[PDB]
Amino acid sequence: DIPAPPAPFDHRIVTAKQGAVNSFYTVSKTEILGQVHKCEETATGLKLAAKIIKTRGMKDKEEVKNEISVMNQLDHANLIQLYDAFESKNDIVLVMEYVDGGELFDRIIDESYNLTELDTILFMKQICEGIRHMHQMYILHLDLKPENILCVNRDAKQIKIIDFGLARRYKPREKLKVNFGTPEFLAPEVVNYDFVSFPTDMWSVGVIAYMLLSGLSPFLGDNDAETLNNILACRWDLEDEEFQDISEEAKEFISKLLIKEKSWRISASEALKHPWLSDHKLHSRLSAQ
Ligand SMILES: Cc1nc(N)sc1-c1ccnc(Nc2cccc(-n3oo3)c2)n1
Repeated sequence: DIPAPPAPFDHRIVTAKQGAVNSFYTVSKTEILGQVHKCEETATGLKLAAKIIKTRGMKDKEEVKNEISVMNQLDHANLIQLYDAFESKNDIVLVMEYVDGGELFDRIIDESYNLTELDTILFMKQICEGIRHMHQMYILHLDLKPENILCVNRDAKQIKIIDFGLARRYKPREKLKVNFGTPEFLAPEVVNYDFVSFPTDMWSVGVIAYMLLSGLSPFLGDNDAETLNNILACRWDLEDEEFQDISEEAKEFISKLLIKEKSWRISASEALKHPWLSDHKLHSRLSAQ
C-alpha cells in the first residue's frame, strides 16, 4: 500500500513557551478528539490538535518536557508531529498535527471482523515502520497499545502513533514506575520491575498483531491478577477459532514476539523483513481469496 501523508508543516524542534495557548491558538471547546481539543493557529488558520496535559508537580512538568524533547527527534509520517507547546502553572499544552477523520485503533480492533488478514498485514507494516524508525533513532515508545495509535484512513491502511507519554531515548538500567490496574498490555519485564529496552516495544507489537487478527486480548484473564499470571507465565495460544484460517507466517510472526525473555524477540527491522510482512507471493495468495 501507500505511505501516510506527512504533516502539513516541516518537522520542528519545539521548545515550550511560557504563556497561554489562547494567545496564538483558537482552541475548540466543543470538538474533543480523545484531553485533546481541535484547534487552529489564529494567525494562519492552520488546523492543529491541542493536548492539554495537567501537571501537579515539577516532576510531572519534567516528564512532559522529556516528551517534547523526544518528539523533537522523531520526524516520520507514521509519528504525529509537534507544532508548538505552552506551559502554565497547572498544565502544559502541546499543539500537534491534526489528522482529519482519525479513528483510534481500539475501535478498529473492536471491529476486527471487518479486516481480512491482508488488511492487518498492511496495518502491521505501518505500525512496524513507525517503531522501526523510533528504534533507529535510539528511542523507546514504552506505551504501545491500540489507544495510542490512530488509523488515519481505513482503505489506504494508514496509521499514526499519536502519543509519546512514556517514550524516551534509550538508556541502560531503565526501570519503569507502573501500576497493575488493567495490565493486559504490560510486557513481562515491566511487570517484573526489570529494565526496559527495544524488545519492550516488540512485545507490544506482538500483542497488537494478535488483537487485529482475532479481536481478542492475548493475556486477559477474568481479573487483573489472572491477567498478570498470564503475562508472567507467557501463557497464550492460537487455538481460538479466529486463528483457524490464518497463515503459518502470521503464527510464526507472533511466536517471535510474545516471548518472555526479551533478547529472543525479533527487532522491528527483522519484523518488517519477516515473511508475514514481506512475502509477495503470500500477499498475492491472500489477495486472490
Ligand atoms: C493526540 C490525540 N489523542 C487522541 N486520543 S486523538 C489525537 C489526535 C491527534 C491528532 N489528530 C487527531 N485527529 C482526529 C480527528 C478527528 C477525530 C479523531 N478521533 O478519534 O476521535 C481524531 N487526533
